[PDB]
Amino acid sequence: MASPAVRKAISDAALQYAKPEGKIFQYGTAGFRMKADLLNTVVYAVGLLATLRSKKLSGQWIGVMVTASHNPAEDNGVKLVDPMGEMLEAEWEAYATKLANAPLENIGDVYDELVKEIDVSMENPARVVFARDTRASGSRLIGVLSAALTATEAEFIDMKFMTTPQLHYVVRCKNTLGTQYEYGEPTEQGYYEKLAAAFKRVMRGVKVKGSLTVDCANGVGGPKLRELIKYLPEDTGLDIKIVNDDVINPDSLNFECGADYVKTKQRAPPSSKASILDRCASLDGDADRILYYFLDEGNVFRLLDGDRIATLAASFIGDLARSAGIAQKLKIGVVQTAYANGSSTEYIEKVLKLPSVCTNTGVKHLHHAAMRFDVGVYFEANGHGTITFSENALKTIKNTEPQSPAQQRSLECLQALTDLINQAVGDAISDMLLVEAILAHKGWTPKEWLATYTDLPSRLVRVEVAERSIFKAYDAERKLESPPGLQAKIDSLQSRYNKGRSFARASGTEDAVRVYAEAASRSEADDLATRVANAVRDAGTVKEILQA
Ligand SMILES: [Mg+2]
Repeated sequence: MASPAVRKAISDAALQYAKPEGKIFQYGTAGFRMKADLLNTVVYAVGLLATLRSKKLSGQWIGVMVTASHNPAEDNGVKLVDPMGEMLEAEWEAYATKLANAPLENIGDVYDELVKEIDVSMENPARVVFARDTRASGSRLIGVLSAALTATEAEFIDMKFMTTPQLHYVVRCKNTLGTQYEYGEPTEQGYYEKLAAAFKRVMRGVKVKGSLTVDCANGVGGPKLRELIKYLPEDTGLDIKIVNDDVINPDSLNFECGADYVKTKQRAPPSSKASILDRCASLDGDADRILYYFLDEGNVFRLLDGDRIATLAASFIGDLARSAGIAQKLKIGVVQTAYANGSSTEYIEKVLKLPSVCTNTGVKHLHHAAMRFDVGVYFEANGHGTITFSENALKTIKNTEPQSPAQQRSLECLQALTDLINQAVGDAISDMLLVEAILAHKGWTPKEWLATYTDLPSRLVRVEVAERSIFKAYDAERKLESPPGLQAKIDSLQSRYNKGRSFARASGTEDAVRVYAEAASRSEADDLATRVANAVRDAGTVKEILQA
């Protein structure tokens, strides 16, 4: 219910900036994200929101990450991170949005509106940690953020340049020190030591073969990976070659590299100098996504995307849980979207003998569902993912008495994985260490990993429609309620093709629907995708009103 000097300082500091034309803002997944010259007042609003989130939650540290991830050099973005390093509570997105869309002259009053609607205790100082990627606009935007935090009399720490996962790491640590489940030392240094020490344990008595060439998107992941390498152990046989670390030139960020580029264009970066069979990976620009790839013997680009990594991780955890003797005690499952290749799902259920849960798209539904297992593996094709360990999981690992040196070795190994794998957020660097460790333990070349199952040919298409809003989905977005008859037709179309599977869903932003289709052969997959694409387009063109 306070205060006068704060209201004044808020509206005064706001008067430094101006709202772009008639821009309407929305805090989506990953927050606000757009052209960097539209972003001053938006980041201001988030500085203000952050103050309120911290105070509502007893002065716990709340994080802000300034990044636009995959996006080109001239975008930026801003998102809040909650106390345990988790993504901002779904219902607080709407507050961010209310603040962003306010006229500036009124922003001090909308702040008051919120301290009353949210019911915040003003005893506590707000505490916020922030960091940014390598973008040119970062410095200016950090100044905007800092003017907001100052007007609110928050305590803040500028953690400088970090990957997104490092900023989730810090937040969680700061809020867990003194606790029973201390996540680590809340510094970049502590992040490195924790990864190093865990990698070391997982790697006991085994060796990585051949080098790893890591495309770092010319992003913050590049210098952080290099810094991490200084902390890693010596006789693991890890040999990381860093490429695309041109962080000094903002124009280079995500320019024809790394992860998003490789995944969506399904080819290596054009600048790549890797040879035949060289094991490779691409990080995205804020290093929360990764994928693997290689040129095979005949010189063909071979992608190993998020789903590939998911089945790799699930195979490894499954084998370890069994030999640790806890596989019957613990619920272990893979969480996927409907975008997952059918062959990947088949491998999990038939060969790994583990549940798969199809859930709605968006890390939120994926994480929430992975937390229903004791050991929940989720990746998206795009390279975002992690493994979640429940308290039960940690406890039964920590407490079970082993009946053999193999059983003990597996339990130790499993314990280490728990500290290696980022629990707050999908972490490209952590995931990298994971994949390398697993390949070492299995003795697998990239080609043996690819050979594990064969993807059904698939095709994704973007279908423009009149109104995105008439396409209403359910059952992990695999079925349409609306418009009438479309599902019946999708059902019939997929039946005509060997192992034929297709589904269409709205994008949620555009006036477009996405069609996914897969089948036994290329021509089938393409034809099915086109047929569903035409039906979608047909049901999505304005009906047309008759006369007399
Ligand atoms: Mg990212």
